[PDB]
Amino acid sequence: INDSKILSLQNKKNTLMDTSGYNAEVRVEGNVQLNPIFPFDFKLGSSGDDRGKVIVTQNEYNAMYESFSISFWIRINKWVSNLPGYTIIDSVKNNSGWSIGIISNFLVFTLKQNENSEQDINFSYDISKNAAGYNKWFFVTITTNMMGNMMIYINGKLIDTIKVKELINFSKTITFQMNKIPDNINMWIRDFYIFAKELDDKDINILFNSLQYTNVVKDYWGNDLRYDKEYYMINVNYMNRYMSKKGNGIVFNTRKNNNDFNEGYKIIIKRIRGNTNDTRVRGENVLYFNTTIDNKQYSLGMYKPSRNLGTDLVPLGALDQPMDEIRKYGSFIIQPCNTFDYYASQLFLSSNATTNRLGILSIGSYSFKLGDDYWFNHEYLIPVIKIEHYASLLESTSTHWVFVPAS
Ligand SMILES: CC(=O)N[C@@H]1[C@@H](O[C@@H]2O[C@H](CO)[C@H](O)[C@H](O[C@]3(C(=O)O)C[C@H](O)[C@@H](NC(C)=O)[C@H]([C@H](O)[C@H](O)CO)O3)[C@H]2O)[C@@H](O)[C@@H](CO)O[C@H]1O
Repeated sequence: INDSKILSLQNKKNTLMDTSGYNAEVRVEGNVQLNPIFPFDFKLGSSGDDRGKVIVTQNEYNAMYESFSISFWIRINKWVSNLPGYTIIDSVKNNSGWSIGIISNFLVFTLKQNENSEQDINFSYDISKNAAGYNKWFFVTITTNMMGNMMIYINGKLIDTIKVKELINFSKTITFQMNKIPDNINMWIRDFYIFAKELDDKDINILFNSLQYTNVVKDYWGNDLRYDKEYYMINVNYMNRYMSKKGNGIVFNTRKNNNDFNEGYKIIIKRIRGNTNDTRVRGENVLYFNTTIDNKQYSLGMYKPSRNLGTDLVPLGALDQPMDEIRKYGSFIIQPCNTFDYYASQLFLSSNATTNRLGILSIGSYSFKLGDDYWFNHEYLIPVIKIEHYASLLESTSTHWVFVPAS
C-alpha cells in the first residue's frame, strides 16, 4: 500500500531524487553511474577514493518509526563466496540505527541499539546453485516491528525472523557506499523504498511483481533478454555443462572452469514474431537460435537420431538448414519462468512459426550414434524435444533454460 511510503529513491530524468512527497535531500558524489533505460538503476563500485557515494538526508519523518519496512532491488558482481566484509547501505549515527552489509555469501541487516547491543538477520545464498557467484538482481524486503519481529524477505519469500529486543535512536541519514571492513566489485540499486509500517507477505509479493515487466524474459543475471546478442544457453539441471557439438547433434560437456561461464559455443536468439520497437524478448514471441561453429553459421533444429531414443522424443541439433527448415523444425515459443533461485524460460516447439505448441524443450542422457560413431552407441547429454504428450514435463525443472551473456 503506497499511502505509507515515506521515502522513494529513483532516477528521474537522470537525477536521483525522493519521489515520495517527503522530499529528502539526495546528494551524489564520486563515480556514480545512472542507467538511462529501465530499470533506471544507479551503480557504485568499491575501487578508488572517488568511489561513489549517495547520501540521503531525511527532512524534518523519523517521527514514524515504531514499524517500518525497507525495500529495494540490488545486484552485486562478482558476489563470490569468499567475499570480504563490506558495508553497503548505512544508517548508523552515534552507535545506533541500522546497517546493511555483505560478507562471504551473506547479506546482513543489522539493527543497532547501542555500542554494546545489536541484532541481525541475513540471507545467505545457495553456493551450490551459484558456482560463478550470485551476480543476479534480487529483491530485498526488510520489515521491522519494534514491539514484534524483524524479518527479511528475498524475492517475496521469507528467509529469516528474529524477535526484537524490547529496550533505539534512528539516523536521519542513509549512505549508499561500498566500504570495506579493515577483487574489485560493483553494485547496482533501483527503487529503494521505505514504508512507515510493517508490510505483510501479501503486500510484499504485490510490490515485488509491480516493479517487474513480467512478460519480458530475463537473462541469468535478471537483465532483459535480447535478440541479436551472444549468450551461453544452459539447462537448470546441468549448470556445470557447456554446449558443444558432435556431428549434427548438440551435446553438453562438463566444465573445466566451474567458477565462471566462458566455455563452449554461443547462441544468438533471432526474432520471428514480436515487438519491433525494441530488441527485448517477450513471452509468446516466436524465435529461433543461431550458433557459430568453426566460422560456419548453423541454426538449431530437430534431426532424426540413429535410433528411437524413446516415445515422443526428438533431439535438437546444429544444422546448416535453410529458413523453411528452421520454420518447420527449429522455431520456438518462449515463455518466462522465474523461480526464487533463477531467471529462466521455457521453450515450446512451434508449429510452423505460429504460436501453436507441439512440444517442450527438455534435456536428457541418451545412448546413440553421432558424428563418426559407427560400431557402438555412446551416452550423450542432449537437448531433446518431447512432442505432444509433454504434460508431466510442464512442472519439470529440466525444461527451464537460462541465458548467460557471453559478451
Ligand atoms: C528413473 C529414475 O528414478 N532413475 C534414477 C535417476 O534419475 C535420473 O537421474 C539423473 C541424474 O543422473 C537425472 O537427474 C534424471 O533426471 C532428468 C534429467 O536428465 O534432468 C529429468 C528430465 O526430465 C528427463 N528428461 C526428459 C526429456 O524427460 C531426464 C531423462 O529422463 C534422462 O536424462 C534420460 O536418460 O532425466 C533422473 O531421471 C537418478 O536418481 C539415479 C541416481 O542414482 O538413480 C536412478 O535410479
